[PDB]
Amino acid sequence: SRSVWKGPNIVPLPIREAMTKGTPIRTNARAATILPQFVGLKFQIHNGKEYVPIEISEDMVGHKLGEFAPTRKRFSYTQ
Amino acid sequence: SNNIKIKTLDEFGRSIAVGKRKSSTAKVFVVRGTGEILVNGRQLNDYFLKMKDRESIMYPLQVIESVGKYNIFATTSGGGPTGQAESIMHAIAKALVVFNPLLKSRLHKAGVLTRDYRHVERKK
Amino acid sequence: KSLHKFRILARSRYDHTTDIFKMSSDKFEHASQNARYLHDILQRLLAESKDLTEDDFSDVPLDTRHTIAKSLRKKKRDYEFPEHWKRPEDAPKKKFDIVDQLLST
Amino acid sequence: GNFRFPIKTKLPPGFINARILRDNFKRQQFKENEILVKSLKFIARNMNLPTKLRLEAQLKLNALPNYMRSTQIKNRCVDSGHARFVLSDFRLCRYQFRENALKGNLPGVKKGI
Amino acid sequence: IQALEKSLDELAPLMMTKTFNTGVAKASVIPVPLNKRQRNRIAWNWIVQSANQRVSSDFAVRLGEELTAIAKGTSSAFEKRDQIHKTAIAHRAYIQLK
Amino acid sequence: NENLDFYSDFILRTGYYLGIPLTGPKPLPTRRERWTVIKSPFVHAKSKENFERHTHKRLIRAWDTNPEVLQMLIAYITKHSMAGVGMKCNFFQRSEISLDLGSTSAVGQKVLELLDSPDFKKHLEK
Amino acid sequence: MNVPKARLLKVAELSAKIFDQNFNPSGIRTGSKILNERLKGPSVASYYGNPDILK
Amino acid sequence: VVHILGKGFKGKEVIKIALASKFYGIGKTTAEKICSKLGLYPWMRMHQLSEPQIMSIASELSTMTIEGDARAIVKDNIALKRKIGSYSGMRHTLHLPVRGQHTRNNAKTARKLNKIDRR
Amino acid sequence: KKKVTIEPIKLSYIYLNSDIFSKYISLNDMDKYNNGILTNYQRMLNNIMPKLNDHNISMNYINNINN
Amino acid sequence: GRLGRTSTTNLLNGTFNNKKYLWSNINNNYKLNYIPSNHNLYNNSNINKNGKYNIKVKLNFI
RNA sequence: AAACUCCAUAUAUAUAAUUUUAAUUAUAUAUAAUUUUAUAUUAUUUAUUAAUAUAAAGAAAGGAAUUAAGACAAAUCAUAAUGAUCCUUAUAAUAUGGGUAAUAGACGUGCUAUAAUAAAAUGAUAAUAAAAUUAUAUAAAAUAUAUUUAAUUAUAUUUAAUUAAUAAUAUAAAACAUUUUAAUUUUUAAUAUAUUUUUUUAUUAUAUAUUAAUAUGAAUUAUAAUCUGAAAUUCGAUUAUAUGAAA
Ligand SMILES: [K+]
Ligand SMILES: [K+]
Ligand SMILES: [K+]
Ligand SMILES: [K+]
Ligand SMILES: [K+]
Ligand SMILES: [K+]
Ligand SMILES: [Mg+2]
Ligand SMILES: [Mg+2]
Ligand SMILES: [Mg+2]
Ligand SMILES: [Mg+2]
Ligand SMILES: [Mg+2]
Ligand SMILES: [Mg+2]
Ligand SMILES: [Mg+2]
Ligand SMILES: [Mg+2]
Ligand SMILES: [Mg+2]
Ligand SMILES: [Mg+2]
Ligand SMILES: [Mg+2]
Ligand SMILES: [Mg+2]
Ligand SMILES: [Mg+2]
Repeated sequence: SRSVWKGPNIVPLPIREAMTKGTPIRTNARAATILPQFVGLKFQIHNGKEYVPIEISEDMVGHKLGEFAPTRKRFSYTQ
Repeated sequence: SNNIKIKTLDEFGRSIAVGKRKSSTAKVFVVRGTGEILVNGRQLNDYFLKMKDRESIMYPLQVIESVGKYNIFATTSGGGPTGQAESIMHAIAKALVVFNPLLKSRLHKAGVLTRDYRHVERKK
Repeated sequence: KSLHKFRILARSRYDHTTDIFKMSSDKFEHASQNARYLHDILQRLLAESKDLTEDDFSDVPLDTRHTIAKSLRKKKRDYEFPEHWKRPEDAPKKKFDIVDQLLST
Repeated sequence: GNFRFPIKTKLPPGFINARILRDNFKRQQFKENEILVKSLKFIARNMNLPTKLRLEAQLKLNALPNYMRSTQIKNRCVDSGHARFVLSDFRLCRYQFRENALKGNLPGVKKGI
Repeated sequence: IQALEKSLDELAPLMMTKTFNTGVAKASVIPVPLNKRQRNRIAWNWIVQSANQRVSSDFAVRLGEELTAIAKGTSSAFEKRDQIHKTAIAHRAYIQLK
Repeated sequence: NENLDFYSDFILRTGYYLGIPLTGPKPLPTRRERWTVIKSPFVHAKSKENFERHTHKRLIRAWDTNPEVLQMLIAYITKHSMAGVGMKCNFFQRSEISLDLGSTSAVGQKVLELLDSPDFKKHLEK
Repeated sequence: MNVPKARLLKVAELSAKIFDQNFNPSGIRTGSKILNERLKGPSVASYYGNPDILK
Repeated sequence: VVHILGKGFKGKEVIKIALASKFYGIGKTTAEKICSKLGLYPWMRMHQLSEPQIMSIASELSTMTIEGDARAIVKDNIALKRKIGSYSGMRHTLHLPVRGQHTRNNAKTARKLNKIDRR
Repeated sequence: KKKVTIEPIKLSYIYLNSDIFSKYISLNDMDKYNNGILTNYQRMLNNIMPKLNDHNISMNYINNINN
Repeated sequence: GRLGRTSTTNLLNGTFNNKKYLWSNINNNYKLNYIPSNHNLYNNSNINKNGKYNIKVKLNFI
């Protein structure tokens, strides 16, 4: 849990183009902190193999992009 | 020739001996007195809370039946209460031989003139 | 009064028990540079301690808490043999040796 | 003609392997950029500065290449390159330490009690 | 202290039968003599078990009460001793004596 | 210890002729370093070998000597030093309270440069 | 403990000035630690030895 | 038996300890503040309380977030995790550890308690 | 970054230093033990030194010390 | 080593002890705390058509 | 091979201007034991002897290292190194992210616990250690916040001394004393009572449930804050409030 006094984990992202054009933002920065500006924008977040499409809501601010792109498949046994 | 010189009382009538047990060491000053004991400047009951430790210190004086005939000023460092109490015991026995060398055999027979060699052994 | 102000301003660098004021510096790359730096600080501290026109810090008592902490980390053998226990009459008395007495003449 | 790393670096004088080369490159670039990283970290962590300058420094820190990261330096055996159980007193792995120790190569090392 | 030693000397069994796995056939129950250190262990364990049935929260109090009752004649561990001696008297012929 | 003691004895002889009162060599506590290794190269972490290194220490003190003579001692014993012996020298110079002519960090400079760069000045604008 | 805090703060400030120390009475995080840490670059960059060996 | 807000207490129970034991959301520190506010001495027991004092405890307890209200806050925070599709929300739904614990072994308690409608 | 001197010391036999002896065999005597140890090669490695009596030499040394 | 399976041949000739330490108060010393002082042991390996082979020589100087 | 040896232990000498102090120490050298002596008894191959006891002398009671051979063609080509064979725009090299942390069952090894011969608090002229560590550092005291008089614990601020027998990590802990402790009506309270008064006795009230989980236990989980780092989402550590499973 990053200390609040340090601020957000800001990463270089192309937000201006996604706000003037509406294009999805494809990114591997799973550590990135979802800033309040991101709300409404569409992100494609790498999960190690694919890019998961996700739109950001107001209940996602503060969390990190990686939290919404699971990297493992649900476990199953050959019962 | 030999390297042993007769031990004698010092200028103040005190017999000084050193004793060791485990990691503890004790330097005692034995003089003729009335049974007063000081451990590191503190009363015996203050420094040693366990009565068994106090009894160990008294045992050498009990063997020669001279518990009320000497004043002991014991200084000890290292280890814990048991090591220090028995290191003082060993040192008093070694210091009492100067006052009467004829009692060494009785002290040896009681086992107070033998240095205990047991120490913490690194497991092998 | 100036000695008291000097000791108050030194803080942890003064040990009341020993009366020693010790300060070290390795900030610079050359020892000569560091020697001057400590010298300059000493002159500055002495000037402030000797300028009692505004404040003398006489109300402020000397704080020794730093020294107390250091003392607790060391062992203190501050006990001496009681003087009223000494028995000078039990000390061995030098014996008369004619040979040594005769070999000296 | 085609160096594998963005900046030209001199080779270590002894045993060489790909992992040693990668670790050595990171070590050299950490030294070249150590002051830069400390200066940006200062600006980003100094609460007396405005938040905008603090966030700008944090962004610049996130954009530095991985070969400038102190936490990516890993001590490896200078004789074999193995990166597990490396004694820092000799910069050798346990096995190479034992072999060198028994050959009399370590200045004051002898067999224990 | 004299009361404790008298109680330990009266409660401890003099002998105890032990099973020896001698031979492929059934083991033999032969009476064996006990030394004083072994006798005190048997009697002390009986005392502790009897003491731990008392109401006091403090073991010292329960032990004190148990020792007081034993010094006054009343103890349930004397039955154990009689049953160990009965078995030994039965197997007296099983003894080897060489 | 062997070279250490021999070299220490030589220093005492050098000082005597130089007129330097010397004390020692006082033996200081020996430091012991220990390393435990597994004898096998791959597995078998149940058999472990022990290794150790002992640092032997000696202290020689100099008294009532002028600085120039003390430097001659250090120079001579340096010229004729033995293998595997290290030497640390603490010099004590008593001085007057007030002397005549006496006896900025890299990071700070870069911070000022960075805070003047356009990527930072563009924000500091008030 | 009975010494007024104002008096003890005046001593702390003056002492810090004489000894060229940073006086931060409020306690705000200033990053001074970062500015004082030692540079480990030279030691880290020599791990594998001197590269300018005769070959 | 002393009844405060439905909860039953044995007479000998110490008030500050009993309150932090039977009431959800009240711990040791919170229980001590309630007793200090009502003038109950540190080690007062339930049987000593009078009816006016039992009503005062219920009043102070009714102005706090405890029992259903406190439990609802936890159930709603867990539901929000599932609604946003966070990794943690899925763990709660799958009855798996949500705090990084390994699952190759152990993880038995998370299998019994981790759920969106957490008790 | 210090003055350096090199002192080569010549040994006239290869069996006076264990290190030199091992290197010679390993690097120069391969044609003698690559098809098994030649019966002549082994014989040479057994007549290098006369079989000195260690006991009398040891006792001669101890007598000199006593003298 | 291999000089298709590794083979080891051992040649042993002479003394591997020192009697100066038994008949006299002189005491032996262990080099590196595991090697006797009289004994000097060294190993050298090389590569042939088959591969690596080691030459292990041990001399006892008294 | 044993041993000789080195270590430990006991003692002696040397060194330290006894403020780098632990001289009750440090570390170089040497000495000492594989103990010795007599005495009675019991056996013997009875002798110039063993097993015992007894008195006497002594500090004397413990360890180490290494290998001689051979077997498992036992482990390792992943510490590094070699032959053969295979890849050579890829089976080599670099970057970003992910994984190695998945989870039905099973197994090994640990930790914590299931309460009264045992757990929890408190103990400042500070009960009592050893062995280590600090230039790719160890961090004192003080102040601020959590937070309350203070202490305690955690973090921040600041960075004293020491690169070390000097200063720091670091006032060892258990022990011991006092207080408290569910199950337990074995308690607590109200009156009265006492030559048990930190307590006794008497009369009332103090629960019901209950083979059971408490003021035992601390898994699980919510929320907030902190630490390291460029970065803590998968996937780290710490603190506070709340949660309080199995046993
Ligand atoms: K509660
Ligand atoms: K996991
Ligand atoms: K398991
Ligand atoms: K990973
Ligand atoms: K318990
Ligand atoms: K995380
Ligand atoms: Mg400083
Ligand atoms: Mg402290
Ligand atoms: Mg210290
Ligand atoms: Mg690392
Ligand atoms: Mg002293
Ligand atoms: Mg793994
Ligand atoms: Mg507990
Ligand atoms: Mg103390
Ligand atoms: Mg502090
Ligand atoms: Mg204490
Ligand atoms: Mg305690
Ligand atoms: Mg609890
Ligand atoms: Mg249950």
